Formats: sequence, C-alpha cells, structure tokens
Amino acid sequence: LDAKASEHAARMTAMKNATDNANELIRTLTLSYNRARQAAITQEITEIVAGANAL
Amino acid sequence: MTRGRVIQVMGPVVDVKFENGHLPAIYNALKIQHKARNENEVDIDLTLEVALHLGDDTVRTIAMASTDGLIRGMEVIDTGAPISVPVGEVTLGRVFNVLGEPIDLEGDIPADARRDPIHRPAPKFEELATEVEILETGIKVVDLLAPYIKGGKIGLFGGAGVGKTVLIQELIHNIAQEHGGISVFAGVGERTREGNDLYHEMKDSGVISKTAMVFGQMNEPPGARMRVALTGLTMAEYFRDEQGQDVLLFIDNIFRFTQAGSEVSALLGRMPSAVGYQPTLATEMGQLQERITSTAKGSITSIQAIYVPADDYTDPAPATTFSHLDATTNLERKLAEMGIYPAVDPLASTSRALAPEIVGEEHYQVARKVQQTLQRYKELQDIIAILGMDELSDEDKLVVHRARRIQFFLSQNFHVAEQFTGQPGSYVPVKETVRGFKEILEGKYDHLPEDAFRLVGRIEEVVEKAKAMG
Amino acid sequence: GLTMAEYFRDEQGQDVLLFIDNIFRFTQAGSEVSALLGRMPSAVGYQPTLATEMGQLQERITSTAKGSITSIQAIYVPADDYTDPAPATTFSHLDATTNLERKLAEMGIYPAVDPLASTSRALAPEIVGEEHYQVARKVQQTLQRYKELQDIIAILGMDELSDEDKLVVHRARRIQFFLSQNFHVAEQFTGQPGSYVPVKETVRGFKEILEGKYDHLPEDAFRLVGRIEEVVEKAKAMGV
Amino acid sequence: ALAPEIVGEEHYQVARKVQQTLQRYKELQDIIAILGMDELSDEDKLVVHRARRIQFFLSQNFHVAEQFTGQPGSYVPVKETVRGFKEILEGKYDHLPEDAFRLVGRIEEVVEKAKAMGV
Amino acid sequence: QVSDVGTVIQVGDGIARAHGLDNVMSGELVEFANGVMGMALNLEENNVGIVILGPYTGIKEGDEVRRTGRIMEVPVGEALIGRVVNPLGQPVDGLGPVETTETRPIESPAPGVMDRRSVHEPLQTGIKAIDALVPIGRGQRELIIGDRQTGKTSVAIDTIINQKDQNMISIYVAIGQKESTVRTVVETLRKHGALDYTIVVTASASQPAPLLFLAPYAGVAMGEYFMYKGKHVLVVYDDLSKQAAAYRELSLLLRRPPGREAYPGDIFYLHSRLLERAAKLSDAKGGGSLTALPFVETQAGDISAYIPTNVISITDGQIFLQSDLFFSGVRPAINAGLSVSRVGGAAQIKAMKKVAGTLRLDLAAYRELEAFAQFGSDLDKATQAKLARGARTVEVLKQDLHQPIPVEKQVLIIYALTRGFLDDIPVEDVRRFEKEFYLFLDQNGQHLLEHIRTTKDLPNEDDLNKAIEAFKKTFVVS
Amino acid sequence: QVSDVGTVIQVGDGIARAHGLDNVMSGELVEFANGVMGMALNLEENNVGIVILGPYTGIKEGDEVRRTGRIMEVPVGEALIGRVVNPLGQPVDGLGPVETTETRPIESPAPGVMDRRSVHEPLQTGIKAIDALVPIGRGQRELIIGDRQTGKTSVAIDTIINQKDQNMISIYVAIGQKESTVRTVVETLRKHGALDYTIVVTASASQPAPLLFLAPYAGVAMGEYFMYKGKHVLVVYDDLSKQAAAYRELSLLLRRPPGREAYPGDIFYLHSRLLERAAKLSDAKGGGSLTALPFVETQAGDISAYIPTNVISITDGQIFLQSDLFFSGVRPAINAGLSVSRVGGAAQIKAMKK
Ligand SMILES: Nc1ncnc2c1ncn2[C@@H]1O[C@H](COP(=O)(O)OP(=O)(O)OP(=O)(O)O)[C@@H](O)[C@H]1O
Ligand SMILES: Nc1ncnc2c1ncn2[C@@H]1O[C@H](COP(=O)(O)OP(=O)(O)OP(=O)(O)O)[C@@H](O)[C@H]1O
Ligand SMILES: [Mg+2]
Ligand SMILES: [Mg+2]
Repeated sequence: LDAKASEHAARMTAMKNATDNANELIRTLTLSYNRARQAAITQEITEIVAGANAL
Repeated sequence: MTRGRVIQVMGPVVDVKFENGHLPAIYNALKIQHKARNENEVDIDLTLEVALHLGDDTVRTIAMASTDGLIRGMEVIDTGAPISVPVGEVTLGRVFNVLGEPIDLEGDIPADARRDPIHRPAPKFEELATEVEILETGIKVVDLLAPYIKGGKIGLFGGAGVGKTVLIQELIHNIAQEHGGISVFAGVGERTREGNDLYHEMKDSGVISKTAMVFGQMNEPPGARMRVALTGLTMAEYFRDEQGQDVLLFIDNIFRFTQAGSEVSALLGRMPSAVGYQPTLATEMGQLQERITSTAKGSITSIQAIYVPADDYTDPAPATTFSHLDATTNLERKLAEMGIYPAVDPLASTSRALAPEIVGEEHYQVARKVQQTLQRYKELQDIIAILGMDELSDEDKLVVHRARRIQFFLSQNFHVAEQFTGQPGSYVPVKETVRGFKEILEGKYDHLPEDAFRLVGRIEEVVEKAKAMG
Repeated sequence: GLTMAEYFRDEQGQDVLLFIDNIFRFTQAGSEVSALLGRMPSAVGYQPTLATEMGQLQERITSTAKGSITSIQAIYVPADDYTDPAPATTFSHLDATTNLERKLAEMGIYPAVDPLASTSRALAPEIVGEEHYQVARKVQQTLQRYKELQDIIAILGMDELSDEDKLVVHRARRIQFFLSQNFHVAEQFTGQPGSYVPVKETVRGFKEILEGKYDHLPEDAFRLVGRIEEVVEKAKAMGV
Repeated sequence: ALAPEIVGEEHYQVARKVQQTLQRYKELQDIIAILGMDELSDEDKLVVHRARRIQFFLSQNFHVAEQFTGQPGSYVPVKETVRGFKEILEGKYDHLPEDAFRLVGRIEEVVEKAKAMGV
Repeated sequence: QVSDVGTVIQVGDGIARAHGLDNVMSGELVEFANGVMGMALNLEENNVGIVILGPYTGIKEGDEVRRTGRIMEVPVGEALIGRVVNPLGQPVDGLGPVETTETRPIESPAPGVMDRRSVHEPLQTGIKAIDALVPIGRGQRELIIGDRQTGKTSVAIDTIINQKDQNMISIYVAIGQKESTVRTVVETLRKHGALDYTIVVTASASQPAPLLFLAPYAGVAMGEYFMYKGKHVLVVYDDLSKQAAAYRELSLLLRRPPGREAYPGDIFYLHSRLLERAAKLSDAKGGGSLTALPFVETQAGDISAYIPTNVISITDGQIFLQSDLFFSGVRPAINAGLSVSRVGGAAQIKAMKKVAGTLRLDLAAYRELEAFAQFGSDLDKATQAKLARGARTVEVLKQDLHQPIPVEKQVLIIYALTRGFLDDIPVEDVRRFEKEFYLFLDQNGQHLLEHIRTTKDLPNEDDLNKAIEAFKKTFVVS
Repeated sequence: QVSDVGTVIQVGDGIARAHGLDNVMSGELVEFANGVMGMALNLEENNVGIVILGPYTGIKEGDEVRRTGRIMEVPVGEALIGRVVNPLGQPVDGLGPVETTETRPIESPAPGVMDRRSVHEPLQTGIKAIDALVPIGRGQRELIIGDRQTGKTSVAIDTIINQKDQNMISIYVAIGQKESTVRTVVETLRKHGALDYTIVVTASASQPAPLLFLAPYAGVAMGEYFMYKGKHVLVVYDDLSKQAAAYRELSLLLRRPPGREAYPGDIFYLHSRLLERAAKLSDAKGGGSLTALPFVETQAGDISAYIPTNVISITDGQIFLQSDLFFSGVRPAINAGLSVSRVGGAAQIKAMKK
C-alpha cells in the first residue's frame, strides 16, 4: 500500500515538474519566435526599399 | 497674391505651387473651395495640411478628405495658421470631426467663437508641478490596487463584453461630480457603428452634457486619423489652462494613431524604420504624450486603450507607448462572467503610484496583503477542483473563506448602472475602502454571508445588506 | 505549346492532353526579366505583374463547346514553403490538387501523395458514388485520427493505449502502406515491374481493409503491391 | 593539425572519443531539459556522467586571471592533457564529484581537490 | 493645343502615360483612340498616369486620348437582377442588354454617424453554428477568414440560398477567380432558384488589374441604390486579398512608394472606404440596410499577415475555418473559439438567445479537457458527463452542403440537445435523430413551429417536452 | 553676397538645405532668421546640408541663413553648477542667464594611450550590493543595463546623492525622458542638497531628434572642463538607447542605407567616440578623472541584442538588473551572475577586499 501511494505521488510530482519545464521552454521559444519575426519583417522591407530606390 | 495652385495629385498627396516668397509654414492649413463651372467638373470642399517644402516654390501637403475631382490648376488659399478648432463650453455635449466642425445635427458653432491652433509646443520645464498627487476616482479597486496620478497616463487593456464603456462613463461621472472637471473623448480610428452606439449610451447615461466628443472615423484618410488625437488634446488643454480644472482625456485606441502616422510616412516616401514603422515614431509619440501633464494650475489625466500587435509586447509601437505609462488596468472576462461588474483584474493590474512614499504605509500594507491573499486563493483552484473543498487544511479553508469575501468586496455599484438595476450608485473614498479592506483582512466580518459583499459601497452597506437578508 | 494545343481543341474538336512541366519556371523567368525591364520589386522579389501574367496564361487552358483540353501541371514549391507567392497564386486555377510530402518520401512510401492535403472537387457523392464517398471519407478520418495518436504514443508507448485505438492504429498502418504502388517507370529504380489498379478494385480493397478482412496479415506485406490479391500473395510468400 | 600523422595515434583517438561523447551529450539535451535523467537508459546516464566531467575538465585557470580571482594560473603539457582525458574516459575518476574538475591544471590537481572537501 | 485631348508617351504592363489633358479630373474616365477606356489616377506636373480598362496591346505611343468629363460610375436598377456583369456594368452572360436608366458613382461617401441605427435584426444564414454561436445582424459586416479549400465559398452560397423567403437582395462579387468556377456558382444558384433576386459581378484572373481593383466598389454602388430606396441588401466580396494584390500591382506600376510587403500607403484606406459603406440606416433615412461578408484567404493559418490584420481590425467580427477541423469530420469547420461577433444577442431572436448561452457554455467546457479523452477512461463524476455532452454538441453542429435549416427548427434541436434529451442516444445516431426529428416536426409540431415563427419566442415548455418524448418513443436506436 | 549669408531651398522633418555660404566650415554653427541654431553637416558642390537644432516649423524656404564662425561648442564653467540647461547651454529652470566665460567643442579627441593611468581610486556609490560585489573606480566606464521599471534612475540618483562629502562634480544627462520625471528628480536632488555640485542637462521626448542626439556630447564636454582642470567628474547618461533611436531617425531622414535592426553603420562609432572620452589622467596631465555610467534599456532581458552588445563591447563591465528579481522584494535586484567589473577590485579599499 505504501509502495502504491509512493508510486502515485512520484508520478504526480514528476508530471508537474515536466509541465513546468515545458511551460518555461514555451515562453523562451515564443520570445525567440517574436525576435525572428521582427528581424524578418525588417529585412524584407529594407530589401524592397533598396530595390525601389535603386531605379 | 496669397493664392496657391494645385500642380500635382497622387492619391491622398497633393502638391501646391505658391508665389515666390509667400510659401505657407509647415503644418499650416490650406483650403480649396471650388464651384463647378460646367458639366465636366464637380464641387470641391477640401482641407490640406502642409508637410514639406520641396523647393522651387512647391509645397507637399496631406489631404484631410477624398481628393477625387481635383484638377491641376485650381486655386488654393492659405489660412495663415494651423488647423483651429473651437474651445470652451460650446464644445460640451457636441460631436466634432478632426477639422473641428460639428457632426451631430445641432447646428454649427458661430465664427465669432474662439479657436485654438492644433499644433503647439509642450509646456515648459518651469510651468510643471513639483509634487506627485493622487487622483481619487471613487472606485474601490482602482483606488486600492492601481492608484491614478494627476497628469499621468493610464493604459487600458481588454476587449468587447468587459464593460470598458461602462467604466469610462463611471469615471466621467465620478470625476465631474467630485472634482468639477470635464472629460474629453477622442475616437481615433473609430468604427462608425460603435461611435453611434457610444454616443447614444452617453446620452442615456446623462454624462453627455459634461463631455466633448471627437471622432476620427476609420474611413477617413490617414492624415485625419493621425490628427484627431491632437484636436481632442487641444480641447482638453483649453480647460486645463484657462479654467484651472482637472480634466480627463480618453483616446479610443493609440495604436491606430501610430499606424496612421506610419501610413502617412509611407505615403510621403520616407525610408522605413524598426520593422515597418516610421522613422519619427518616438518623436511623434513624445509630441503627443508630453502635452498631457500636470501644471501649476491644472492637470490632464489620460486613459489610453492599447492594442498589442501579434501579442508581442516587445513590438516597437507597444514598447514606445509603455515608456510613457504610469499605470495599467486589465479587464477580465472570467470576472465579468463571475459577476464582478467593475471587472478589473486585481493581480494583473499594476501602478507606479503603489509605493509607500506617496500613497501611505497603511495603504501599501493593505494592498500588499490583499494581493497576497488573492494570489494564495488563485493557487488552490486546481486542487479544490480535483479533490474538493473538504480536503483542504484549516489555514487553506480560512484563506479561501476570506478571499471569496475580498473578491466580492472589490465590486461596486455604479451610478450609470442605476438605469438598469434600480440601485443608486456610490462614491467610496480611499480612506473608506482602505479601512474596509483592513477590517475584512482582520477577520472582523467572517461570520457574514458572502453575498452581502456583492454590490455594496462602504463597509457599513454590507452590514445593512446582510441584516436585510437575515 | 498552348498555341499548338488550342488548334486541336478548336479547329478539329479533339480531346487534348496538355502535359506542362514545371510552371514555376515561367514565373521565375518573368521575375528575372522584371528588374531589367525597369519595374519596381514586389514582396518576395517577384514581378508586380505575377498574378496578371499567371492568369493570362492559365485562363487559355479551358474546355469549351468545341472541345476539351485537360492539363496536368507540375508545380515546384521552393524550400517546401507553400506560402510562396507563385504556388499560392497557382492554387486558384486548379480543379484537382495533389501534394507530395518529403516525410512520406523519406519513409519509403511512393508516390508519397499526402492523403489529407490532396483535394478534388470531383470527390462528391453524386459524382463518384455514395460507396466511394463513404470509403474515401472513412479512410481520411482514420488517417487523421491515427496522426493524433502518434503524439501520445511517442511519449507513453503503445501499451498505454486502449483496445479500440489499438485497432485504429493497427488498421491505419495497413491503409498507409496500401496507399503505395509500384510504378511502371519505377522499374528502373526497384527492379520490380509496375501494376495498374482499376478504381473499382481499389475501392473494394480499401473497404475490405477497413472492415478487417485482412487484419491478420503482416504489416509489411502491403508495401508496393497494387491489387488486394497481391498483398495476400506477398504474405503467403513471406510466411503468413 | 588534428591528423593522426601529425599529433599521434593515441592523441587523435582520445580527441575523437571526447568529441563523440560531447556530441552524444548535446543530443540528449532536449530530453534532459524536458523530463530530466530519470527516463534515460543505463548507457545514456553513463554518457552524461562522463560528459559533464569532461566538459568541466576542459576548464583551466589562466595566469592573467590572477587579477580577477586569487587563484594562480597553470601550464599544462599536451602529454599531461592527453593522459588525463584518457584516464577520465577509462572511468578512473567516476566517483569524484564533478565540481572537483573545475578550473585546474593536471589531473593530479583534480585528485588533490575533493580532499580539501569530502572525498 | 486644347486641354481636352492628349498624346500617349509610354505604354506597358497595362498602364499608359499621356502628355496634355490639362483639365482632367483625378479619378476621371478617359477614352483612347481605338475605343478602349481608361481611368486617370496620377496627375503629375507634365504627364498623366492612366490605367487601362481593357486590352492594351492595340495602344501605341503617339495616338490620341480624349476626355469624357465624367467620374467613373456604374449602371443601377432592378434590371440587373439575375444578370452577370463586369465591374463596368456590361453583361457577360450573353442574354442581351441590361436596359438600366440610372447610374451611380463608384466612389460615394459613407452614411454619417447620425444617419445610422443600432443593429437589431437577425440575418439568418441557415448554418446552425453561425446562427447559434456567431450571430450576424442586418447592417453588420462579418469577415470570413481561413485557408484555401476550407469552405468559405460554400458558406456564402448557402447564406445566399437561405434568403429565398426573406426580403433581401443578394450581390455576389467574384474577384480573380476562374470563369469556369464563376459559371459553376451561377449554375448552382440557378438550380436552387436564388438567381431571381441575386446579382453577380465578375472580374476573372485574365481581366486587367484595374477591373479586379474596381469590382467591389461596383458591387457596393449597385447595392446602395436598393439600400437608399428602402430595401435590405447582402453583398459578398470573394477575395479582398486578390483585390489588394491588384491594387498593389497598379501602384507599383505607377511608381508610388512601397510599404510593408510592397503594399502602398493607402491600402488600409482602400478597404476602410469599401467596408464603411455597409450600414443600418435610421428611420429618418429609411429602414434600408446593407450587410457585407468580405473574404480573406490566409497562408498557413497566419492571421498576423498585413492584409488579414487590416481587415480584422476593420470588420465587426471574424469567422475562422481550420483545415484540421475540416478534415477531422467537422465539415462546417467553424472554430467556435476563435470566432467572435460584437453584435451578439442583438442579432438573434429571443428563442435562439435563450439556448445559445447554454450551447456556448457546453461547447467551451468540451473544447478544453480534450487531452482528458484518453486519460481517465474509467468512470468520473463530472468530466465524463462534460465529454459526453460535448461530443453530441459537436455532432449536432455538423451540417451537409446546400442544406439550410429554418431558425424555428434550429431552436428546437438546440433546445433538445441542451436540455438533456440527447444524453441517452449514441454519438453515431445523433445526425439521424436530428433528421428524423425534423421530419417529425413538420408532421406533428406544426403548432409549435407556428408559435415560434409568429412570436419569436420559445413555445410552452411542457408541450415541447411532450413532443420530444413522443418522438423519442418512435425513434429506433442503432 | 553668398560668402557669409545663405538662402534656404528645402525644409523637411528637421533637415534643411541652403544655397550659398561659400566660406562655411564643416561642423560650423549657423543661425536662422528667427534665432534657431543649426549645424552644417554636408558641404555639397552647390548646397549645404543643415541639421536644425530646435523647432523647425518657423523655417521656410527662402529664409536667410547666417554664419557664426564657430565649430559646434557649448558654454562651460563653474557658473553652470546647480542649473538645468538644454544641450545648447540655454537655461530652462527660469532662474536667469548663465554667466560663463569660455566654451569647449562638442567633438573633441579622446586622451591618448600615453596620457592615461590605471584606475586606483574607489568611487563609493553608497549602495551595499554595488560597493561589495561590483566595485566602481574613478575613471571607469560602467554600464547599468536592465528592463524598464527596474530602478536604474534610482541607482543613479543614490550615487549622485552619496557624493556630498567626496570631491566629485556630478552631471546628470537625461535623454528622451519625461519632463515631469525630470522635474521630480531635480526636486529630489534639491531636497537632498545635491545641486551644490550637480549640473543637469535635459532633452525630453518632445524635443527634436538632433537635440537628443547632441545631449550626451554636451554633457561630456561640460565634464571635460573640470577633468582637465584636475578635478573628478561623474557623468550619467540616462538612455543611450534613446540616443541611438534619435540618431537612427536622423540617418533615415538623410536616406542612408540601414543595417541590422534598421540602425546605421556608424551606430557603434556614435557610442565609442562618446565613451572613449572618460579616462583617468596621468600625473603629467594633472591626475583628473571622469566616470561614465551609461544606461541601456533591454527588451525582455535580452542582452544579446545589437545596442546592448555594442555598449558591452565598449564599457569596462556592466551591472545587470533583473526584472523578475525586482518583483521578489529585492528592489536593488542585481544579477550577480551576469554582473562584473573588469577594472574593479584594484579600485577598492583594503577592508572591503578582505
Ligand atoms: N459543409 C460541408 N459539407 C461537405 N462538404 C463541404 C462542406 N463545406 C465545404 N465542402 C466541400 O469542401 C470543399 C471546399 O471548397 P470551397 O470552394 O467551399 O472552399 P473555399 O474556402 O472557397 O476554397 P478554394 O476556392 O480556395 O478551394 C469543396 O469540395 C466543398 O464541396
Ligand atoms: N531600492 C528601492 N527601494 C524601493 N523602491 C525602489 C527602489 N529602487 C527603485 N524603487 C522604485 O521602483 C520604481 C523603479 O523606478 P526607477 O525610475 O528607479 O526605474 P527605471 O528603470 O529607471 O524606470 P523607467 O523605465 O520608468 O525610466 C520606482 O517607483 C522607484 O521609486
Ligand atoms: Mg473559394
Ligand atoms: Mg528611469
């Protein structure tokens, strides 16, 4: 009975730790995604404007 | 000899050629009034704003309306000054466009009235106030967990169905009643249907008689959508400077102002900055915001509704906007569904004024304890849902018991809601709300039913309501 | 080529098979000449007149009262990006769409047609038949459901699954492998001659697999078979 | 210069083995981050055990770092470096704590450390 | 020498530049020597930039261009009902002239803020999911947004077909589509009988870019005639992204400065002008109204693109259709979570409003806890009931192609679902139960249906309950 | 006569072009008809590019431009202590004119390799965390970096206040701030007594971009006077990020091709030639010193961005304030893992090192 209780408690703790790690990773990846999106927009508009004013 | 001449039209951009030595200054307003000479022409009534001096006696302007029907060569006259809009009590209860002309059907303002330029420098360094002062709104949650500052800018977050308009109307009513100051509403990029609905809402609530309403509609050109906030600001500034009042200024959406500025820059042909924004984004934002300040004789307090593109708070427009804010109010759909009609999130809302240096040690301690209790209650939601209420410890039981009282006491009965409820509104001083929350934290009212705290004002109204229930 | 085909369409009333190779190259050359022609650039470096040129080319390939032209066109997708302007613009002109996936190609499944992304407006009960529509929709739903279970399996293993999704995945693997076929032109690549499968037998085999008539057969027997008798023959040759 | 005919057969093999272990450790990083080492196999856990100690032993105390921290610097011959990494790969020092491998010179300094603290 | 004629200097890519024409108006319509027409957009110091509204291969440098003296306009009238025309108002169906006796300018001011009225009348689309969860009112403008092959055209066609018994005129505008696709749509409308109150405006992919640019304005100009004469109009724009792309092509060819994704500065102003003309007029201006359903095609579900962002910020609501939801068996494919309507409640009748809240709550509870499908397959006191109710709700919300349902039957089926009469029925039998219930209703509950139709309110609870159990007794569970 | 008088031919967004001015010298100050000053930036074959240092709405095509014969310079002296001035040296506090006697150029060369000395004197900020973990010496360049609302201004004000007893002249340069916040800061300094040795240079967000561009150089030029007289000076730059934004705006208005994050190519040179003028002089030069504390505002704690990395590559160490730590009750939330002082430790008293 103690073994089963310990097994279920261990599963609960391990799963909540995994969920917290996943949430932190999601936050960091979202920050990276936003930075990449801004950089892409800037590069695209700069190239378009350079091509336009090269005429 | 003061006459101009249209020489080049490219969409919303018009170039005008003037006689040598008689060019109009930057930001001056130009008018075109043309009567159809024959069947191959149309009548024109258009206003332009000077933007650049191109040289060779040519000026580049931005149109405030549609340019369809313009012909190269028609006469343009110079008004000799920037856009001028009426000021004073004649603006109260009226709806205006960016040009300062009334939009409702209540006639036009006489030409004998005073008009003020839209563009002006910010108040000088020595004209500003030296001490920070709290603006008492009379709303419990705002006064406790996110105090407002006279002359500060408050960001408002939310969406549809959370009572943003109701909160705005209540703020107008409370400020006018307990301070004597008027409010001004600026509908930057306003949907026409929502503008009409808001006008009727204000007329029904009765706060229309003490507010001036300005609309820059979404179908207007980028120049008008850019300049509408400035005419609203000028109307507020008149009362700030001449009457010595404390005035509220509401901006429907400032991101639309920034995007209109970006569109104007793109039309003018300037090289894009940041991701796609104008090079002068920070300059324009600063020129708009720095005129909303407290002075030695009055103040303007501004509440901006802010839209965040792609939910990215590091986007250049939200980043520039946040550099001027002093507080933040978030409206929560979960609280709206639960029945807290103020709907202000007590934990997500933040304020720079919540510091013991200016608000008071007792106020700071009470606010910190309330926030801690609410966070503790929030942390237990999942375990309560899974196991149930009876599975908690005694201290958890007490925390839940007191937090469900605090959550209900954060609500308030508004004056503007009387037309729907029948219950009169309330104005709660900051001392009263602080003392009530302190008493609740101390456990003075743990035996009272929780529904007694639902929609009451001071800490005695809950006792009266509970006694009425039994 | 289109001009050569239009003569047979109009002047003789024939049925014309217009096989056009990569459309993407036409747009690419149009963009290559654009900057030297003096025109301003567009979003992804393409010419401003991309859609107009594309439509002017494509609208001429149509069936009329005089005759019918049916066209099969290969379209290159740059770097697997389906949001690229040229493939994105090409979609508006097509009646049926076949999408090829590198994931299926690497796994060993050919023609590697994506069973979910591929679309056709001819897939209607009044066009192909109610039985055919039922079988196709059931196969698509089974594959979509199986795709969901993979996320769970990748973490928790197969054993954690119940006994109905067990059958679901066990039949979805069979369906996915049976969607493969050995081509006549793939003989140079594999050494195995190709097969031709009529649509009636295709429908019959897929319906039998969905009903579980061949559930006992090994999974690997369904790869590159053709008919439904050939998977049984392969299973016989390799044991079961 | 990392060629067997230039640096020697054992030097080349030790370098390649170290790089292989570090590559495996880098590949395990996402699983370790998401759910820790509890679900790794026995060989993967040994790979992590060796790789962390190798990565820490790649650190060194510089002479010019005397100004930032009081620890004097060290000069390590390539023979000593190769011998130490070979010994670590062979599993001689799996029982020492991984913090003993930080900012030292020869493997004798690693051995001397973890004696000023618990062995 | 005169200022009413000019000579062409440059020709190429569908635009021309002309010397002279000193008295031409901005946006005016001009005519070339060979008979093709053009519209003047750019008025520079020495030349005029002209976009060509037809085949430009017959235009050479040096030929004459003449004034017409009129801003661009389109014919209007009741004679356009049932016809297929181009943005110039010329018939393309080949049934002869149109015979309209009136015209209206392409560009007209939107109704003022004081000429409007609050939206309060329902626009019944016949789709259960839309009518229950994303209500649309007369005078509202609702965006339908999603990827390719997701069902937007089918939703629009069903909405147009459902307006048969109502009193609205429908206008369908097709921008940049295949003529074969447009003809198939017209054939479907003719088959279902909607072509006696519908007008079709076509701008195919082979047409010049200015026609694609001008088509939605021609559509709204045609609608505004009926709107201002007191009627109710529904207008559909099939691809505003294609319209924006055509405008971008014209702007780049005219050498105007580019912006994000090479779009011009006034691209937002273009769509604001277009969509701001849909309104609900006040009783002083007549009870007329115009409602718009713009379409935007996203790439890989990216709603953060420039044009989708603009249209989302402009419109009053969004309806999202998803490819995975479409292929998972949900053929309406409406993402009820992302979709939103800001005119909810006001755009619904009382009977529908009394059940829509419970339906929304039941669907919101089931959209979460989707991960709990596999886990806890054993008995649970609460979550099992939520999952069982949500599965049946999803099964109820499904609908077949070109099968609009009356609101009096939608209300009854949603009431039956929400009140718990579907709990004892397997998920596989839900659609058959719904069909047989509809067949039972018009046979026996005619009094309930008439009560709903006449009073816009729910019937008597006990009588409705008796009808439901009476049908359930007959129904056979498979 | 077009030798000392010019005529405006273009005006837009704070940039003007003038015909004439044949004898103008690159970098000269020019004066417009209405009293607004300008700087001669580009000398073309037949026109001169002028950057307008003030409100440009009063300048119209055809207006007269007049030479001054002076390179960009600001007034300096001891009469400037206790005053609030703009980057041109004009008082804004309303207490009357400033009676200076000499001036220094805005652009001046930095002290050479052989003119410097190692940093060996401690600069006591009065903050225990800084003084214990990240010591700062006289002549050091230390970067304070963090997100918005993390206490950088409070740290700077505490450091300035603590300098009462030490012989240290403080200069506070506010770039792109709010005028109300600057007023509050000035009042706090007045209450604590810091205006006996402090100069305040202000250029708020409502000002045109060139003034925000020129404010840090005015501040450092003001400090260099006391530095070369043998004294010790502390200079605080409040937003180098906002200075960089203003310079980017100016460069894009001049139609120069942008680079990473739309910044110009010389965005690194902009900050390097500013921060290289803080140094510890040798005994031969007089032993004076100047200490710089530039501020950089990051987005979501990202110190790998362009401007943060550029500033890190210049200064002698950074103090990083942690946003989430700031909410943990530790208001001076110094992240000790990412904070270092390269030339510290040597400039720290014997007891504190032990
Ligand atoms: N409710 C539905 N039930 C069954 N089939 C449907 C339903 N809605 C759409 N479909 C089918 O799904 C496909 C979607 O085509 P549709 O023209 O409606 O999409 P669309 O969004 O306009 O895309 P596109 O024109 O880019 O292909 C068609 O084959 C249509 O018959
Ligand atoms: N040590 C401290 N103890 C208490 N409160 C502090 C402390 N340091 C800072 N604060 C408070 O925290 C807030 C931080 O504001 P401060 O201006 O110092 O930071 P900042 O990063 O320069 O801000 P901003 O981005 O607004 O310019 C202020 O309300 C300040 O009063
Ligand atoms: Mg479609
Ligand atoms: Mg600060």
